[PDB]
Formats: sequence, C-alpha cells, structure tokens
Amino acid sequence: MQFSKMHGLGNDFVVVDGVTQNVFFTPETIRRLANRHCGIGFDQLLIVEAPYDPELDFHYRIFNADGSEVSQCGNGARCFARFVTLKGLTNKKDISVSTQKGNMVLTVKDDNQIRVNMGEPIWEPAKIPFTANKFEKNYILRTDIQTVLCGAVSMGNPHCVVQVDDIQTANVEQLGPLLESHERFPERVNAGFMQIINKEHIKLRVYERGAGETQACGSGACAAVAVGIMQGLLNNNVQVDLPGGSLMIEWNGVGHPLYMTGEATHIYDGFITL
Repeated sequence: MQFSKMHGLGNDFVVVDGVTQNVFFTPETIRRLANRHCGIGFDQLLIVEAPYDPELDFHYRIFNADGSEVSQCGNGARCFARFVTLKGLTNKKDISVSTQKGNMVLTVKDDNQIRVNMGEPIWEPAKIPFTANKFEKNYILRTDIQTVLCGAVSMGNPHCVVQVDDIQTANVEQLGPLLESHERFPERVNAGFMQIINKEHIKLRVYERGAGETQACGSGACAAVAVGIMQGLLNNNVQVDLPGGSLMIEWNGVGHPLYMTGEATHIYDGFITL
C-alpha cells in the first residue's frame, strides 16, 4: 500500500489513494499504523475514495488515531486537495468532494493554498439542531457552574460559540464538557471558545463533539467567524488562530457560502506491507 505523509494545521496525516488501491482498515489496524514508535505515526488518517456519484469527483473519510471514523471538523480537506493534485487523480482547479456529513468544493489557489467552500451557515435552531423558542444572536445557556452566552450555528455539524477574554485561561476544561453534552443540544455540539483580537483576527479553541480538544477544528473556525459576523463583531474576512495553525475565513453573509483557506504540506511518500 502506497501512502503519503502530509501536515496541515498542526496535525500530521497519512493520506491514501483508495481510488486506485482497495483499502479498508479496522480500528485495530488504524491504531497500529498510528503508533509513533512501531507504526507510521499520525494524528489523522485520510482515505481518498471514489464518489459513487456522477456529480462528484471524490469522497474522503478521516479516522483518528484511536481508529474511529470522524467528521466534525473538515480536517484534511487542504491535504486532500494537494494530494489528488500532486498524484494526478484530478487536474481540476475546483474539486467537488463528499464527506460523511456534507459536500465541499476545494479550490487550489494560484499561491497553492487551498480554499474550501463549506456551504451556507444554518441558523434556524431546529435545523442545527438546538432547542430554542426562536433564533437569537446570543443564547443563554445554563450550566452547573456558570451561565454562558453563545451563538449557535450549523456547518454540517452543530456548533456553539462562546466569547472569552483570554484564550489561554478560558475554562475549556470544565465548560467544554458541559456544553458539548448540554441538554439543549439534542445531538450534542462542538463547543468553541473565541477570543476576538480585532474585527479581522480571533484566537479559538474547540471542544469537539465526541472528542474534546485537539490542535485544530477547521469547521469550528468557520462557525466562530460566522457567529462573530452575524453578531456585528467581525468583518467579512478573518484570520483564525487555532492552537495548531491559522486559517482565513471569508463569509459575505446570508445567502452566501462560507470559505476556509489554509495551507497543506507534503512531507514524504511511503510504502507499507499490510
């Protein structure tokens, strides 16, 4: 099995062409390959697959190092685009891909960065889903230790975004779990904590639905900027600093799709038996 090693936003990926090779991995195998001392070593495993849909170019799946398929964050999208380009699986500048949760369009920019069209943010509470009388720009959520204010939005998955004064001292450790499984989010939620530096720059940490905090949750960056724009606190183009790296988010408001732009880097190519 051929593979490539890449990195983006502070995570390292193993990327596999599952279009010209037939691959399937059980969690046990994934954990073995993810092991840094006896395996290849990675944070995320990305498989590029046939779309089984004439209106799409590819499908991709991502697995964590614990061997589970995951789909909260849209991570690996930049690596996916660079990989299919470098390997000649496509030569399209605008690439349409399905994921476990919603389609994306990936644009390979002239400066080599990758722009991902994440679709239009979804604001209606019932469609997030989130239990609320009606849409509000700021919702009041009571937890065991504090009542917080948040924006709520869906990008394919549910997000709630809390503004914090100082990103390093924000109580992600206690508030993250309390929000992620809050009763008002029937399908749970990705809980983002955003420090606004200025109208074009934020810092963000995300307690991911079913996973907790990692180095980067791209869709969390999208959600935080959408919320801030909706609230009047951010402009339409914003740099987001996640723990592991930065993204540029662009959103021209209702009626328009939201875009996320960032880098992906090829490291080496490998071959493994099994």
